[PDB]
Amino acid sequence: LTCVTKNTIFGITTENCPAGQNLCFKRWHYVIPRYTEITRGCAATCPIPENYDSIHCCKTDKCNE
Amino acid sequence: RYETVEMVFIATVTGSLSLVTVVGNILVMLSIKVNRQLQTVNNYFLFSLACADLIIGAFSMNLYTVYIIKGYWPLGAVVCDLWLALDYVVSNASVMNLLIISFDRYFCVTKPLTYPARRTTKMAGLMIAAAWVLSFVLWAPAILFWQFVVGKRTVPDNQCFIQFLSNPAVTFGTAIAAFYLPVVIMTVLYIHISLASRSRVMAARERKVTRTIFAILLAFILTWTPYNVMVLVNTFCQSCIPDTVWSIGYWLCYVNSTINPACYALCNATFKKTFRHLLL
Repeated sequence: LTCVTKNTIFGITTENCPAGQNLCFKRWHYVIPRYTEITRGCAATCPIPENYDSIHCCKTDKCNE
Repeated sequence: RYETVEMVFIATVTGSLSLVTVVGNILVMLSIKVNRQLQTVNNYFLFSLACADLIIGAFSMNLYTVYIIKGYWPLGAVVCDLWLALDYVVSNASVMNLLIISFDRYFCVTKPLTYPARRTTKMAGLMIAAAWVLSFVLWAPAILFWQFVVGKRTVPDNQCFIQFLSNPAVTFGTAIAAFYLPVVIMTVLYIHISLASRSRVMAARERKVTRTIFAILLAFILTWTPYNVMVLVNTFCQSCIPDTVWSIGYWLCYVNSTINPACYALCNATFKKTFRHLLL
């Protein structure tokens, strides 16, 4: 399925990772009062206990805009 | 030995830096208001910059330390938004203050009759207030209101980041403008001032003032360069830069505020001789 792999000043980049890592985890990790590093990727585990890094699951065609 | 000693080290050094910044700013401005032998607009600009410097130093470093001591915002939010807006607005206000100091110096040097007697003291205070209110109305209401514009405080009750910095485009634009536009303006104005002064050439005091302005500009650019360099690097790839290096970079982003009160006495001879008297 399709998920936005990342965000950039130019625009979004939707991707379709194969049947491996069939899950879209989206993470926010807050490093500075003025910097929050962001990931949106494919993985194979939904629960994902967090080390203060807010994460959520997605398995749709547009979920991490 | 493993982590507690490092935490004590960091907390103590940050507290010492905050205290030395506070005492330096208060002593230099008390000297300004007590000596009363100086009534130039540049000294009023220096006073305003020192006030902004103490605010930045004390409040920003204290709250950034209590944020970095654990990894979240221990306070029950609310104070987070106010402190964040205050820090960002006073940083921008200091940038605009240095901008208008550069404008004033370029105007004075480039024209011997650029209404030099029009300044007096009211114009300096008017310019300082104008820069402060401009920075305020430009940044603070946006900080307080765009979160509600989105609809709700998406920032959790334990985190203390900025809403629009989630968008990389906003980060890139604000960084490039609010750093390099003042930086390039300083560069071109410094070149113009140098050439005008060379063509034109009391001289000792004028050179002292020029060296003081140059030292302030150099300290500001040297301290704030790494932050913007890494911000640009984050526009090259995704997660090009680690996290602890980001922490240290934004930490020495306040080394400008640390340096300025000391550099005042380091470069200005009258400040140097007043420093010894006012330490006692």
